[PDB]
Amino acid sequence: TPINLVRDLPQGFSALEPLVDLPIGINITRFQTLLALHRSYLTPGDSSS
Amino acid sequence: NFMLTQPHSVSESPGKTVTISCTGSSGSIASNYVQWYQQRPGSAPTTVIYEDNQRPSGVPDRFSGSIDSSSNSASLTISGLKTEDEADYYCQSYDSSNVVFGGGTKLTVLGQPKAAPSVTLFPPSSEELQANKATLVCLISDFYPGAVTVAWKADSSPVKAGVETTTPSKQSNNKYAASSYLSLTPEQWKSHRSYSCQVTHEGSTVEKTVAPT
Amino acid sequence: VGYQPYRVVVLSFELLHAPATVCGPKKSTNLVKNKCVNFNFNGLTGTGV
Ligand SMILES: *[C@@H]1O[C@H](CO)[C@@H](O)[C@H](O)[C@H]1NC(C)=O
Repeated sequence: TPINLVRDLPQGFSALEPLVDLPIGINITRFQTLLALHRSYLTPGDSSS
Repeated sequence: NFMLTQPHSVSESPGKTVTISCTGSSGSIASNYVQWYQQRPGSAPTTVIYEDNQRPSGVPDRFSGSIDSSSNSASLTISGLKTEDEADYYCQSYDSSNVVFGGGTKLTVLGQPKAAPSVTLFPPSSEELQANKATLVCLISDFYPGAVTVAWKADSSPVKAGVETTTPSKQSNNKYAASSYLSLTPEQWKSHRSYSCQVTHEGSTVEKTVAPT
Repeated sequence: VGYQPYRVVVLSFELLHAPATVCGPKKSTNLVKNKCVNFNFNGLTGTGV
């Protein structure tokens, strides 16, 4: 959904349609998301600080 | 219509035990005497066991035979194999008025050094030319492995018509040797300026050339 | 022939309390309309036009 905002999400309505249904049939109890960082010429290039 | 069924190929490491079977088709295996002959290659067969349990005087004790009449099969058991046992074993059932020999069982247990393909060439002789024939003989010898490809050349064009080559063979030098023959007409031999034989062996190519002189 | 390297594989099937995931398809005949017929579109035994 396109929007022009940075904070305090609008009160408009938008439903969610499926993309894929996976019949796996296993346990699940924890989850964690992945993020990507950039290594430009400003940073030394080490993932420490 | 009684035929004896024997496995074609049996291999076993020396010092172990192996069972050689012989199955009868129609008649029961216990009806008639089953005999095994141990024949060396290029030699006359020799009896190794008879009467299904009786050993000839001279053979060792390992050659033991057994009869399983329920399965219509004759079993020959060998224990402690070694080098000279590499022979052909035929189970024999004369039955009555007709020897039915078995198919046969061989043995397979396991230093050839690498070498350079020495190549020699000869042109057709004048006596052959007077007898309206011409043959170029290419010889490959003292090499290993025995997998060489020959390709006759007429100056620059390859020649395949009339090309006859021999499979590599064993010699006393522990290497291999082969041959190649190119049958030609007398006018074709003198038509081209030169004839050459190219031999490919392990990537390296050794080429000799001859000319009509 | 009795001592050569043979490539042997086993294909096994599983039966659990899960819907079918990998299974064969079904053929397709013609289609009729505007007459009282019975149809089975995976969720109902409906009779009608
Ligand atoms: C799934 O998780 C539940 C609790 O989280 C546990 O009791 C159950 O044994 C688990 N089953 C399997 C198949 O892992």
